[PDB]
Amino acid sequence: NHMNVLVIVDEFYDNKYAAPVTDIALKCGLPTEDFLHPSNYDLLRLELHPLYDIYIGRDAGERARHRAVHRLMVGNLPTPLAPAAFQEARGQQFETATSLAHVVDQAVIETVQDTAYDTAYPAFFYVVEAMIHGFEEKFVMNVPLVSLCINTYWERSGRLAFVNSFSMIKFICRHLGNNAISKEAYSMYRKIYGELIALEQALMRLAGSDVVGDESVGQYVCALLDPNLLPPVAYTDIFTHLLTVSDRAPQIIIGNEVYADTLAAPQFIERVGNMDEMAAQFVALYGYRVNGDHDHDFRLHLGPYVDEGHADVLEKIFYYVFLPTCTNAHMCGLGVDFQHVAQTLAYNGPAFSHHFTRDEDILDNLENGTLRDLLEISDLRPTVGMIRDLSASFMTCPTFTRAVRVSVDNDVTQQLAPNPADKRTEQTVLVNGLVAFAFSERTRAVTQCLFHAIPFHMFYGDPRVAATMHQDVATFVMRNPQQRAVEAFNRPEQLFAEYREWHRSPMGKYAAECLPSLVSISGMTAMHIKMSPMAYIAQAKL
Amino acid sequence: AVTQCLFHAIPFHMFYGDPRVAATMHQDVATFVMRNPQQRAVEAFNRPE
Amino acid sequence: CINTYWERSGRLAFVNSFSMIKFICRHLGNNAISKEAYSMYRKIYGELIALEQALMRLAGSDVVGDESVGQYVCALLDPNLLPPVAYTDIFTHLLTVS
Amino acid sequence: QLFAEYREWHRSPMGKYAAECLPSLVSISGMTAMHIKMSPMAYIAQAKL
Amino acid sequence: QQVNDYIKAKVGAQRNGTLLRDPRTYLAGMTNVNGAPGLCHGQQATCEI
Amino acid sequence: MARRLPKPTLQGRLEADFPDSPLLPKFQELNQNNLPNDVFREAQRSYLVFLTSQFCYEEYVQRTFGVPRRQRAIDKR
Amino acid sequence: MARRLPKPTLQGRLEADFPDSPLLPKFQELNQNNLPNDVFREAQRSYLVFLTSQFCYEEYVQRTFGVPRRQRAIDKR
Amino acid sequence: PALSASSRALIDEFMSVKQTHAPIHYGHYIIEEVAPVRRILKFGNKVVF
Amino acid sequence: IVTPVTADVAYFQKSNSPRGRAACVVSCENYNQEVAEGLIYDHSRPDAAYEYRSTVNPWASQLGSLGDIMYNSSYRQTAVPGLYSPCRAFFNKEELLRN
Amino acid sequence: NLLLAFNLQNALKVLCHPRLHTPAHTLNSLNAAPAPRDRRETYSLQHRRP
Repeated sequence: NHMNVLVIVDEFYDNKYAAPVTDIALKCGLPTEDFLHPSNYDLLRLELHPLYDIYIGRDAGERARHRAVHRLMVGNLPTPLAPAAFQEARGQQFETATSLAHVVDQAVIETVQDTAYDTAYPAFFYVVEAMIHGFEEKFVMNVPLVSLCINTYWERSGRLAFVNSFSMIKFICRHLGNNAISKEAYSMYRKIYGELIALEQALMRLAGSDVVGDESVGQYVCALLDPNLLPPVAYTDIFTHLLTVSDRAPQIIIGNEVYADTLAAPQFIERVGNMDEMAAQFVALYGYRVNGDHDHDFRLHLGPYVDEGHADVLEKIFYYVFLPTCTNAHMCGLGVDFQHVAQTLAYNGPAFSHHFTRDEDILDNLENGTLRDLLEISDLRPTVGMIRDLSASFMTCPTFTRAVRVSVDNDVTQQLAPNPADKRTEQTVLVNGLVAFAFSERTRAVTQCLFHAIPFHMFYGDPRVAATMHQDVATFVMRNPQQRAVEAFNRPEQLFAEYREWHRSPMGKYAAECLPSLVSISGMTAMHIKMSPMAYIAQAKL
Repeated sequence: AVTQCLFHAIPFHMFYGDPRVAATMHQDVATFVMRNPQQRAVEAFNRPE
Repeated sequence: CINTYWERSGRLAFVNSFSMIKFICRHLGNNAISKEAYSMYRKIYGELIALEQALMRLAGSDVVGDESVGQYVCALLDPNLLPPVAYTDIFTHLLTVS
Repeated sequence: QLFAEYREWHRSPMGKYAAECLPSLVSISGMTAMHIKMSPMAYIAQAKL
Repeated sequence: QQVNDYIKAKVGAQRNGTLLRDPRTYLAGMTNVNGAPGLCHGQQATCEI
Repeated sequence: MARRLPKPTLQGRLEADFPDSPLLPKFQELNQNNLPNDVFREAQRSYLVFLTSQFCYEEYVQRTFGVPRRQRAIDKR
Repeated sequence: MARRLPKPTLQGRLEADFPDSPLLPKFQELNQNNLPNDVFREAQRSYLVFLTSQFCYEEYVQRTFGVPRRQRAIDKR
Repeated sequence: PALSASSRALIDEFMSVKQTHAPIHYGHYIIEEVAPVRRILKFGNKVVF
Repeated sequence: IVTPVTADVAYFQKSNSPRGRAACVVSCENYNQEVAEGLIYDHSRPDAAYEYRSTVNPWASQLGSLGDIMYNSSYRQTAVPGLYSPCRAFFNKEELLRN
Repeated sequence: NLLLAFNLQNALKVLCHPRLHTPAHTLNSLNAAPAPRDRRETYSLQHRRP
């Protein structure tokens, strides 16, 4: 009922004890030799079909009745009946069929991977990322700041910054290329963007020119091309755009009430202007924080949707294939208390004083404060003018983070089922929050107020990362060290349900043990085919 | 955007009439391409007769 | 200490003790130390994680009672085994949980 | 008073191995596997893998 | 008593043990065999380790 | 509903006592009718951040105009 | 029986001879009643070390504060 | 079982040397058919009974 | 018959049941169905053929698996009895008990 | 003519039993038997607390 994610995340791990584990989590942990031995019959008895995952409910109210939920992709198959080496070998079959040529070099992957493992990764670049939140206008006001960020982080150590979100990776590629950042660092960014584009030709190439109706059949072959799947991190209003183009009924749950009607757009969703028009409303928005109740809001603030045009495939490819491969799926969902952040930048002593010149070293005059401490550990020294450009974005920046859950029916090829809720696949989307590499212990001293940990996705929920971010989680994993694996991890029911998700536990397991090398990149891609009667037809030709 | 005042697309040859290039140059070719994703294969792209 | 010993001879200091190896990773991530010498302490500490995660695959997902079986599988995972050097009160933490 | 070899966790052959082992990564894992407890709980786990 | 039941269940000694003890065995002192409904190859030759 | 992240550590009453600025007079309009002074101080701290953003946003827009060419005519002549 | 390592090399009577410093009044309060010469000298050495460490810790604590914004503004004036 | 092979190459060796042909390659397999009727396979003009 | 990719090749070089278990009922008692059924369908015990494995593919042996649904005369009722089924003999539960 | 694998999982039925994991019987035969070896382990048997 309460929109607040702080209460949702805290109360789930607050005082925790024995934590159960799902069955699909257990089946992926046993080898074929062990799976078939008649000492694992409990696991074996349930399984009778390749496509449909089946579970037994509680005995409440009646004799429990079995429920079958379709496994959307090949990668959802149990490991003891499809080992990782098989999907890796099957994926290498996909590269040679569609004539895919990888733009990325292995040197860049290790460069991306090495950033994912740094506790030394600075927390200031983490703050900048949040205040832009994917707006071209907001980003351009701070290009002189971010160029300092990449410049000093790439030259201090040969590992690049701002790879956490796809939006920043996109603008840095589009912008700052000519001289803002060092040439060695910039070419790394191009290849990552380039790699996504190369893959898109492959998946597109796999689907035959031919179409069922007016629409193309790429929607039925691959999960990635299928637009009803959404990227976890949303900063623009994708949902309303989702309701227009979806043939399958689309239901959006916003807290207690979910609206599946386009006409409902005014009440649930709001718009954020280009910061030229909202100028008149600058004062109106501020009073909404102080005298407005943010709990029980049941509204969602997002910029107006912009049609980049690749069907949003490129962002999904980045989040579901590239990042979990290079970082071994070590990343977490993170939300921000924005007004707590601006109070650090604006209520700073030096920024406030008129006498201080626009160009100066802030750390010379910074008073003991959270901002000073953050800078020392991030070891980056910015001018006085830069902070004011960040403080500028306070007028637009959203109040609080929110999680949003989507409900979408399967294709007609996958809809035959006895139960109405079984035809309907679920997914969770983070609004106005960014993903997270591991935090340093020193980092989580003054940064604790600013950010908290949310386990939005299997790829993006990790006990390794979550424990650092949240104290409750760390004492949870400590008392039950078995939980350290991603499949065995427990997420609040309000946020994650392993059965009704596009990425099941078996897929998650592959990424964690999956190698950093490029061969695996094609592995995750080929794992995304749908196992549908028209998926077989596409596969047969190649 | 900067070159909008100065340059416009023309897909006229099999090698040249390229969808990735065309979408960037032309807004309407782009939005046509968004509706039908496959067209981006250079063999099947649709140039003006 | 570290910046001088690394450049005067191709070796790294304080590798004697774990606590120091831990601190130098959390702090000093700033350039304070030379760049090339820092990654050594990082890899020394990074390896300790991959060796523990690998042991978490040896012990399965199952549990005897409340506790995990990992205690019974490897000696390192046994909470009754203690490091040779104690600087804080690990002994009462041993009495409560054992 | 400091050391009684029989009533220890790490007996003599653990020392004999480290004294002669080469520094390479092969010896890193080789030391790790030498810690498995030789119990029925260990045999069940080693069988599965 | 907990670890003894974990072992006896991960090894299989209740549905695939040979002797099949139930109250007839301990209370009344009989020694019955397991089912083995069918035999494909013939008499089972026990292997001792 | 439950709680909020903890407040960041900042020096008390830094904005008014430490510095004198036009923003200070424009801020005096805010009053504390009902709140506890503890709360009032916290409430007061939030307002100036808003004021600074307005001041810094406007200073940014002035740079966005560019260089006046009419000006480049007179002095450079 | 008890035992300690041998004492390190130290120039005897550092305080009484070399400097004149604020620590002398606090040190001079230690007086020897029925103590031999070497034991009294060792006690004096240890007590001077203690006082020096006290002073150094207090210095560090006072240094750890930082710069006040009021004085920064007054200087920028 | 019926005679079957995963690749043309495996079959090519089976005909040439029946006795020494390897049943399983690194990635390919071949099954020799076993049945009451022994049919005569005459690929090329090399006969394998 | 749909089969896990990983099923051992050694199972396909010998004459065996196309399901994951052998189904001979001759070994079982002449006049008892439940124990006769226990050979065909019970996976708490390994099949007679191979002791170390309960079943090569669980998508055919199991009572309700994909193999069972497609070829049992029970469910295959709507289908017109026009054409011969090679797999009918091996999956049709009624025929297996006749022996 | 069936090939069969005899791996560790097959031998757990005898390898997990507590007959394997007890020293009671080995010590029983040794102490009942006549005089044992005449050499002797004096050093490092047990901790001596100071």
